[PDB]
Amino acid sequence: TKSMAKAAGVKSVFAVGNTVYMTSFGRGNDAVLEQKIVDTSHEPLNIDDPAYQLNVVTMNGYSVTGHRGETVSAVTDNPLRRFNGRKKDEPEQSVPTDMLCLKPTLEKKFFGKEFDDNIHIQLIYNILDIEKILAVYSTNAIYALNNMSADFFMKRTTDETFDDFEKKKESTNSREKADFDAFEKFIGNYRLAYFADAFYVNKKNAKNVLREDKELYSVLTLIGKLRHWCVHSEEGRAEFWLYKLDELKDDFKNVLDVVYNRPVEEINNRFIENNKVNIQILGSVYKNTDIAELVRSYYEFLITKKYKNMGFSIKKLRESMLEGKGYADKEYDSVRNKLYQMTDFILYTGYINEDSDRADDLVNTLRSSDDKTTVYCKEADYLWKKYRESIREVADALDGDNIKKLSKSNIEIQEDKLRKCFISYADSVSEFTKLIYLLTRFLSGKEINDLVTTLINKFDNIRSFLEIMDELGLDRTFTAEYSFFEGSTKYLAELVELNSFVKSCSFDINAKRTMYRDALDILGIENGLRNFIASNVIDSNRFKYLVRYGNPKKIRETAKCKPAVRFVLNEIPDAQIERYYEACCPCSANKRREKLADMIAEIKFENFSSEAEIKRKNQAIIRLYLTVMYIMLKNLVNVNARYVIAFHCVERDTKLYAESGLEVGNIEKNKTNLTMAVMGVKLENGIIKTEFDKSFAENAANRYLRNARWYKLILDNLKKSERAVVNEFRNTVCHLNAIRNININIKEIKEVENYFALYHYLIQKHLENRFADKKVERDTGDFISKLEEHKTYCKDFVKAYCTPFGYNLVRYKNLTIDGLFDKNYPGKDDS
RNA sequence: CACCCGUGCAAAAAUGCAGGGGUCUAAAACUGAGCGGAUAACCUC
RNA sequence: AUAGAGAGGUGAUCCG
Ligand SMILES: [Mg+2]
Repeated sequence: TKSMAKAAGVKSVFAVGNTVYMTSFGRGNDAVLEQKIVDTSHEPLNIDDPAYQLNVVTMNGYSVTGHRGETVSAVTDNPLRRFNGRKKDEPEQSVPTDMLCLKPTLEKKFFGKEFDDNIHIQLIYNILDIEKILAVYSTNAIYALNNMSADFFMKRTTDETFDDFEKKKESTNSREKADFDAFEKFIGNYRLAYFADAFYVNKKNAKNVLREDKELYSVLTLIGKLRHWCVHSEEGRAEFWLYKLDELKDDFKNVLDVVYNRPVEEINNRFIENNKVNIQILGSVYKNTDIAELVRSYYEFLITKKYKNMGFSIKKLRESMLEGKGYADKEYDSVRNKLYQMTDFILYTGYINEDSDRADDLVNTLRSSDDKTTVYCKEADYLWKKYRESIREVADALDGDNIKKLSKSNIEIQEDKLRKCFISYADSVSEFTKLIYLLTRFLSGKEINDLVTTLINKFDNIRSFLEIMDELGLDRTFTAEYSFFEGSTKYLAELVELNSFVKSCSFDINAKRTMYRDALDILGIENGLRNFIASNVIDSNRFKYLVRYGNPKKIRETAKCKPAVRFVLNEIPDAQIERYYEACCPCSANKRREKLADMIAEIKFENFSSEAEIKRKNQAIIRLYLTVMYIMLKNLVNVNARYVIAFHCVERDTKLYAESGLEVGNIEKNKTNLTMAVMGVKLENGIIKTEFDKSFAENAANRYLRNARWYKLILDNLKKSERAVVNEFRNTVCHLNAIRNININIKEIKEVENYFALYHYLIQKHLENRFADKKVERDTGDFISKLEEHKTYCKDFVKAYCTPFGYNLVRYKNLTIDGLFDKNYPGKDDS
């Protein structure tokens, strides 16, 4: 269940020295200081509108009741008593540390000094989360540019201007000429038609053509170094690269500007023309406000998407206040779409113009409160009794073409302003945001939303912590290398602006004559009907993902692996399966899937042979085959993203512990060194000769491995691991070779229980293929033998090569025990 | 059906009841996840 | 000269 303390409004419980501070929820993510406690003595800080009050205060707990929404009573634990409770021989009361014991080093890196409080560590961890998510969504981008090859993108740095790169053409060193020849080969690929916004430009003659060679190199280099910086841990001045993007060479800035300006120029030029009808009608019904200001407000409402960020579902509000009314009838379907939207502005302006005060009641009652529906019903009730006359007037203002059309050929505009208050061009947006947009040209669909939303959340959290620290009187002055975060408010605004217009995709150019072959190969076809299948397969949203992150001919072969297809169809609900079968073949639920899996695997041209039903049949078959293939590839890529997180964390924590004084060894040649440094064990003659003892458990470097049980399990697993196996596992995960060779690695599978099993079977088979020609250790040989015998992923083998993540117990258990892996498909623990 | 911590009852190294964790994990809370199911709309093939 | 289908924007709709 949700935390009762958060229901009462206790946002956070900070600790500063011998004092503990409690905060409440303000507007949005802002925080308001409420109470301060000094050893059972308390003095409230917010008096104008308290969110909660303390009833009984003891050294080991604080009791609250809350005043807003449901009066829910709750108890909060004193942060100063953490790790200092009963059975600990009554230790002193002190400020807590993070589980990795990296709080002193992390604070000394981002700030100049150690701090006696726990506010700064949360800001540092949010920055770490930003880097973590950038690693995931950057390693996927380079994979897209690697896939089209059917190396260069590694070790590509931003201190090499294209004026220098061209000199490499006649260079006598073969290792450099091969690097240049890789670039020459890359730009001639027809698959560069995909990711159009990053490599193609529009010009009059008008048609789309490739950019110049200079601009293409800048895009590849910028994305290339983003991966290298966000996966490796650079040494020297290069480690602050993302936070010092103002120092880039002129070529990289110009390409970023040109890429960023295209959508902002498209949208901002059509605003008046595309929305003229709505503006005039809204100004007719809202004539009390000046037209010049009023049209500016509508820019905030729709173009900037401000009306959806208010903290509650305005969609639900409108749905609940338009209950059972005649103007919403289907007989006005030609108006209903606009009637809702013009009602939405009437809704949005209310909580800003006049009734801004009482939006707090709605945003707080919902939080303190499933039974949350009646809150919407009550709130929607007042909405009608006030806005009935207003929205009914709009309901007839839109009536008839006499206004829905006369609003266009009137051709009257204010036209007086100099195009101000719009979305900013490239000259005003910071370089950090412009690099995010370039990264999003290569991701697809939900990934864009995930990345942008996560970035917005983390930056907002950083801003809230900074404001709290300003209120408390603490020092926040970042080090000179990290001045990037001082203006976090500015970077938040640009990302919120970006989320409004980012297209979540990049539409391909009008050169689909080349995509004909790929679209035919994805079905294994290779007259007249062929062009129809090509036209339908292309422009299907699920085909865009398949041809970017996969190879068309390889995808068809994996459709022949029956268990992989059968598992995907089981995830589709029973109602949907019935719909497909009704269209695909004009019975038992289980048997319906079996017949469907037979047809999707053996799809041929002959299967595609009045005419209306046959046209509809082929549309269903294409939609089904692409849907199944999209689901399997998406899940495998997302699972592989979980391990790039783990390896990024390993390579970051290695350097973090290096500064703390713990000897770690060279992480490159053996990736299990970090977990050996934490447990205080050292390799000797290639094996761990130190047996288990309770003394080593107590002297562990971090709190995770002070668990007596889990030290033994990890130590037992390290003995079974091998250096080469872990290195090849690292190489496979970061370059996504497990998905690149889905053609071979999935051939002999027997049963797929979840996407965890399917993913780890692909990696283990790849490891078998890689080491079949070389000597292996006895444990690896036993694991390979078990894999061959059972034809399913060996559970013990997973615990072997996932050992470099052992220093973080939670991450180790999540990435080695099935069921604890995915939060959407929970399962029982197996340890 | 993950990890850590506090508290109370039972126990010699541990069990249970009840809580907290933006400082545990992709993981604090407020717009139930939408990843499936298509309609009139301006414009495109 | 005329007739296809997916796109920024909203109803539909099932899921725990
Ligand atoms: Mg966190």
